[PDB]
Amino acid sequence: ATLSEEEIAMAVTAWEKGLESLPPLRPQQNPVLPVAGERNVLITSALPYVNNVPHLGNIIGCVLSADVFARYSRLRQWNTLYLCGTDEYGTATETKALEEGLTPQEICDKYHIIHADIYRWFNISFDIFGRTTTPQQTKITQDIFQQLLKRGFVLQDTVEQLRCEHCARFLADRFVEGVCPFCGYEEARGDQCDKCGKLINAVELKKPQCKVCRSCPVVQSSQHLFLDLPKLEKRLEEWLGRTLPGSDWTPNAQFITRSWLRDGLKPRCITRDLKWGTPVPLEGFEDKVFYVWFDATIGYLSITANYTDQWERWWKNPEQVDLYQFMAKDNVPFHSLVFPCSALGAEDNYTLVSHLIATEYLNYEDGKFSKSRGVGVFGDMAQDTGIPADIWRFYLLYIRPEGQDSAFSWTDLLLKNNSELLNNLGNFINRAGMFVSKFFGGYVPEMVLTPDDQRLLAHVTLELQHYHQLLEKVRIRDALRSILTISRHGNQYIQVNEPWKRIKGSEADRQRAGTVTGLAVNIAALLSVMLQPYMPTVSATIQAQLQLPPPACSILLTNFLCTLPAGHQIGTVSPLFQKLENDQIESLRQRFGGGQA
Ligand SMILES: [Zn+2]
Ligand SMILES: [Zn+2]
Repeated sequence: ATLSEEEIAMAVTAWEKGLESLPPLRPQQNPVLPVAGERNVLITSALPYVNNVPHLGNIIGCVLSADVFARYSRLRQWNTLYLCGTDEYGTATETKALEEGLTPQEICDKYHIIHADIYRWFNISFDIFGRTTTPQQTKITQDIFQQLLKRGFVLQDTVEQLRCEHCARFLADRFVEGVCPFCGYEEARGDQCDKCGKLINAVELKKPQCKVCRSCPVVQSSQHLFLDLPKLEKRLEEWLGRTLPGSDWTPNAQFITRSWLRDGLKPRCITRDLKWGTPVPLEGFEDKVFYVWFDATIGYLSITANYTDQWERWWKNPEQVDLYQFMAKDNVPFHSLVFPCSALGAEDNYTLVSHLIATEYLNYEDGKFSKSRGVGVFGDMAQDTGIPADIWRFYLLYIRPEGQDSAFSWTDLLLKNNSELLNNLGNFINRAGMFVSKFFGGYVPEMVLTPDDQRLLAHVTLELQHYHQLLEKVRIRDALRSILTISRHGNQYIQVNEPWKRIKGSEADRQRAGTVTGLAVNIAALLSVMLQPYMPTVSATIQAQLQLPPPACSILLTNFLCTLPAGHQIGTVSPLFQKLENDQIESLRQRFGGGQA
């Protein structure tokens, strides 16, 4: 395409300015804390439930999406804190621990390691990967509760529940049978009678029976606490009306939030009759814990608290901190309604989310991931495929479900690997490094820019600015395509100039070959940095092959610079990517298809 004279002029000028356009990068901090006058970016990924092995769908929607923005944020020299951790409390944990013959603490410890190992293999750059089963979780949850309680946002009511005294617990509708009080059907459930269709309350059943021990449950009244959401609806919508417009909340999250408010919020129970949970500091609640519906989102705070006692500088500092929250759309109500209401009702100057990033679902082939049916790739099986992490990262991010659902496809993975990585991105960077190493003893040639060279340079800068424009608004999927667009321009540039041929010609031809070569390898250097949020290992590999200086590796400016000036010596080059074969892929497809085992 055609650009203005000034656009080209500005691009060339910035490019020639070279390495000292780079600011002397600040030394890393631990713990990372907000700096006044600078941008401070707080990033959370939704806390995965601990006792389920995560699959690719879980990873792309949360930890991997958050990782890309986190890495980009650091390249922009923003003070970045990316945190996550395992969600561990609840009835599900008690049930699963029983099935595995372990204590709740035991099975949680076991599966936390599994999560941590999986995310470590996928190279997720957490600043903290924590847990919700800590004393700080208890302290911070109880504090927020007290603040809400003393401001009249907590209700207390009695609820009639069936209780199996033999099993010593309150029964869910699932585990209750009885006679229908409407038609006399003898096998009615606690939730509904399948004979007459009537939706009932389990407490209304005649001759109720526990499905487990077959004894007779009794109706007992138990005390529960409720969060008074209707009273908080006003201050919540004030905040939303103030922060939603002009934000980068994903459209699906915005619709979901508004749709809940249209129906009107109701008081929600925040207590449960469990043992495994955060204790409630109130009289008569010694055998009750906080419902994970309420305190799971507080986990973000306690995880940060275990990281630094200065955690309030992040989570109680809205004027300084921009919070990004990544999740799948199911988690949206807890992040757009529940915690904001709790925080706003606490009146403790809490940092609320500025940009809620919610994805749609990643499906597997023509259906769902399923552990029970053995369908789909789960996080712990990825390592065993012979396909490295960055390849998984590339494909998942290439098909990241942003506007609509996406589907993992083995055929598509092979096709996009061979076409975009091998025949495009890899083919450019391989040739750029090869030409330097083969024709110039590993030294970057002198670059004498022709008008055509200046055009390409300017095109690269404009696409780079497009890349920034997108990722600034968390347009992950499209920013990856900007990278591939640059390498596409680069391949076209190399192919039309044929430097590997001209190098065998006149001294004029040889100078052209040198210019093309040096310019190409500088584009290769830029790509390595742009690629870092997406494929961190490949990024490091390229930078090692080109011996790109560390300050150039850790910052991405909005202009295309000459990071590899003439005379710079590169290392030893080697093909970046391996092709994927039909035999290899069909074997993997059959393995995770469900037709086996
Ligand atoms: Zn009935
Ligand atoms: Zn029972």
